[PDB]
Amino acid sequence: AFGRATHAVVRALPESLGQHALRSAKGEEVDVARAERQHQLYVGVLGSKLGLQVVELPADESLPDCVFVEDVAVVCEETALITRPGAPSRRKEVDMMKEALEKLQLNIVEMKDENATLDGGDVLFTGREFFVGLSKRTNQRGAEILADTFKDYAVSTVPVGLHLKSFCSMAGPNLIAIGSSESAQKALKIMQQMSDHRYDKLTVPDDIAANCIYLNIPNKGHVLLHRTPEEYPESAKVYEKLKDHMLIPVSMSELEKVDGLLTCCSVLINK
Ligand SMILES: */O=C(\[N])[N][C][C][C][C]([N])C([O])=O
Repeated sequence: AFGRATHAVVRALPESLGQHALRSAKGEEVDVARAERQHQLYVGVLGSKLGLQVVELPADESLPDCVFVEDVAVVCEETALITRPGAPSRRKEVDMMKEALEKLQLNIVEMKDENATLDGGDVLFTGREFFVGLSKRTNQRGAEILADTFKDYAVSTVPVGLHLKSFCSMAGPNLIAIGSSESAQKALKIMQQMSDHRYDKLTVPDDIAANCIYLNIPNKGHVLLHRTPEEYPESAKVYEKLKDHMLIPVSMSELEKVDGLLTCCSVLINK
């Protein structure tokens, strides 16, 4: 039953995020207080509103990017792959996630291979298979350690934004939310070519807005957190057509300046 979760692991953002977090382009100053309000609302949604049991990890001032828990672990059924992030300075974020995932009683596999890198952001799990983006953060070797870790599922690579999921994510069972850029469309074509199964697409005009969180929640049904009309009015109009989904608009305008999107800030676990 695709999209079932019971627990979410999140991590508070440090003050140092505003000045020190990595970012692909020069942009507006981060309002850290607003980032913090935004992250608290996102956590309220997962935990309070949807009834996930949320594990809130503490902020660490020396890891400015520690809010982006998605990059440090990939979880599938009862197994957590603790990644080796492509940004060397992010590698230490791994320790606290490992301990949290142990306490959730997952089987833990650690990427230790000094020649392997992988960000969880480069990883798209469709319910049937994995697509893994080969980017500046995720290499071949990292993708192979992922394949060797989740033996029950097919894994395929796609050349890559920062990550594969900078422009796609699952919006439902068999439904790939996808951006409209040359990049997003070239990647999707490769993904579609490499798999026998036929996925449906939800094409949005804003690549960044194709990053959403889908959940299947008992007594709720299909649930989708997506970017707001205020941030991306033309993409929100697309999500609005999902009449069988509970649609929840979530802002991430602040974290967006350091390249974070909706999926970057939780690890969703079914237990
Ligand atoms: O979107 C995901 N999964 N991660 C965003 C990480 C952004 C961060 N500033 C970095 O690693 O550069």
